[PDB]
Amino acid sequence: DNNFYSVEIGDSTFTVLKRYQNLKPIGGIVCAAYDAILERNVAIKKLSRPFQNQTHAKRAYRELVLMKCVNHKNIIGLLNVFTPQKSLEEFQDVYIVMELMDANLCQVIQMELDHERMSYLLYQMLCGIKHLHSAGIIHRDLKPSNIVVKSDCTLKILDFGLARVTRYYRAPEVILGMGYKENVDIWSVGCIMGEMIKGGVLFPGTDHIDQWNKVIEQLGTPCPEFMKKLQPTVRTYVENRPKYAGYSFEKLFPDVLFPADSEHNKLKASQARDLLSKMLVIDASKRISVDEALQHPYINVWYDPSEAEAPPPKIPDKQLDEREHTIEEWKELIYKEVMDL
Ligand SMILES: Cc1cc(NC(=O)c2cccc(NC(=O)CCCN(C)C)c2)ccc1Nc1nccc(-c2cccnc2)n1
Repeated sequence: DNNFYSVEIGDSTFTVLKRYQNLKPIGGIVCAAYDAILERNVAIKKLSRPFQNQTHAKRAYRELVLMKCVNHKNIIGLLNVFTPQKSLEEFQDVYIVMELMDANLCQVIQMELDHERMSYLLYQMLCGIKHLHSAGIIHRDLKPSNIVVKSDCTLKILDFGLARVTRYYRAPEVILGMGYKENVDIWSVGCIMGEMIKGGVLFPGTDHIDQWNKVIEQLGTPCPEFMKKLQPTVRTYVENRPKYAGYSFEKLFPDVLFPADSEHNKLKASQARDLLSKMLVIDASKRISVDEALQHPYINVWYDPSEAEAPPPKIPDKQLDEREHTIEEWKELIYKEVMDL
């Protein structure tokens, strides 16, 4: 109706409330817009027919519910949700309006970051992860493309991760289809931290096979104890791989990558390499926890003991049960969530 207008963005038609002006593409398809009612710049993400299949529906429903009930400084905040369509029968598209950030982490990694900026970004990432974990959300797919930053280096996680290709940041547990726990997300933090330091992707696998080879080449063949945690067919392949010693963390992250002009910087190089050695651990049973990572002397300098801890998200009733639905049930669930019914 007259409340909405249409603008062409890439291959997509954006039909948005008239409050949202001067849509520009960034990086669903996502636009920056000026919200004339808030008088602030916003991001608008279009979900096209999210109910059309159960996989898209589950992810879209979960994203709507979680972005609404989650309220944390390091998780992207919901401003608005709308559909241009007037009824359940005509319902097609969902628009999620969120806080506009300046860049994704991929852009920030290409800058010549010091210990101050790196440790501050990693502290915020770990804070965001700790909050998701407290809500029973284990992400499993954290990467530079789903973390955003403002020019003052404030950081926010964009989405809530996997149900239940760029695979550079996926933990061995994810790569090899293993059991996982909360510290699956520590691997991603380690990959990003290492990349910030080295200026290149740590494990740049071209496919699933190459991804595993890049990890074991750098870090070494994992212990026999780890091999017993694999599915039989996966265990055979992994054990059949050539043996690798890997490299010491001093050889993975040499001193020349860090400033060495003071005791402070010499200490920060040591602390950075120590935390890396504890996060980039193939065997999750020997890998640092998020709590331990936050308490690490590289990271804990950013902890303010006066800051009120955000309580766990109150996910209404159990509308995030892990139950499957028909396409028609998903459509009505998503529509109700958009309309507030
Ligand atoms: C304004 C803005 C700009 C961008 N810029 C880019 O995407 C960009 C620009 C240049 C180069 C690149 N390179 C790469 O990534 C390549 C990295 C390769 N390595 C992994 C090896 C990315 C990102 C987000 C925002 N702001 C914003 N705010 C709120 C929500 C959302 C949003 C976004 C996406 C989804 N949902 C919400 N975005």
